Amino acid sequence: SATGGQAIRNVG
Amino acid sequence: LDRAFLDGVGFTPLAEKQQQLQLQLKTNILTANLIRSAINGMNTESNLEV
Amino acid sequence: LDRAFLDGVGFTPLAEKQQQLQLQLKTNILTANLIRSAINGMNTESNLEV
Amino acid sequence: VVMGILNGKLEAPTVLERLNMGFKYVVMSDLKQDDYSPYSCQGLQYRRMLVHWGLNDSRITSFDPKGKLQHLLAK
Amino acid sequence: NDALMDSIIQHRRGPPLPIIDRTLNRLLLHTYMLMFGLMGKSIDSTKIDPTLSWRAILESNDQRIAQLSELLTAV
Amino acid sequence: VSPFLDSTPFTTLHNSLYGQQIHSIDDELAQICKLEYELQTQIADEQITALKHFLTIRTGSPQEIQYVDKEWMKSNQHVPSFLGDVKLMF
Repeated sequence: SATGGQAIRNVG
Repeated sequence: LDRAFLDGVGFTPLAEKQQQLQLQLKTNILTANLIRSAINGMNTESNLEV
Repeated sequence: LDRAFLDGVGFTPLAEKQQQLQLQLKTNILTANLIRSAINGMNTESNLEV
Repeated sequence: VVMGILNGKLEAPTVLERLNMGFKYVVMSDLKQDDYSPYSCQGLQYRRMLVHWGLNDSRITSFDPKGKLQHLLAK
Repeated sequence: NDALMDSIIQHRRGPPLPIIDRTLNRLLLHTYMLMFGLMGKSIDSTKIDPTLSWRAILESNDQRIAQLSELLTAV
Repeated sequence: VSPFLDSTPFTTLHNSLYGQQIHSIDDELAQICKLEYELQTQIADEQITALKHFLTIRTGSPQEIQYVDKEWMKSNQHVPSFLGDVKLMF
């Protein structure tokens, strides 16, 4: 909510 | 029709522009320049209506 | 008659004037300027009589 | 220390959390998942961390404020 | 170490940050890097959240001023 | 139900975030804190009993426990307000 976190979808 | 379909606005946060301007300024930090002291009191709450 | 019918005086506070002068001066705050120093040593206690 | 719990003392919030520090827009991905490490006695997970980033070097760039200022003082 | 920890932090556009808070936020980033990895994920990008960085650059603005102003008077 | 078992290792957090998807980093940390809170609770549950047994053996057998949380601090007490902040002067 306070710290945005993104991730790789399927290139992993 | 414009009002009912435009629910967002792509504005960069004001602090970032403040930092940019402070870096671009050719004046000492401690001395007073009115340009940097005029945009400090600016708010962007009503960007959507404009 | 004037001194009986004049109860108040519409004077702006001295702190605001000092702040405006501090913003307006183009020199550093470390150096000493006698215009700013003299104004810093002032009060508006007796505005009514004047 | 006993009197603190006897009285209403303690139980107050710290001062560190008052200051607001944090990051935004963090990108996160899976660890390597291989186990070859020179420290074979340690746990499996610690070995997995070591291979992904490699061995630490120069023992100074890593902050460790216990010894960083000591090195600065020596120099 | 700071060799790769510098690369993790995305480059900032504004002025160089003071050292009173850079060594704090990068230490926080280091601790965050050490924990998520035990869980199994790694961070490769991070923004500084500059809406908090400006408050941090404001501190020195009025702090250096306190240091120099007490010199200005021969108290 | 006793935590002190090899079957229960403090290492049940590695295979947690390996595969699934993660979101903004505010709730997984809360989940870890909650899980550690639960673990600490079941740890203390038998730590208190072990302490009670040890004290019963070490001294007179009759021993009784009583929770002394802040609501009880209202109960009879002593106050040397003067000698309150205990310190050594000179």
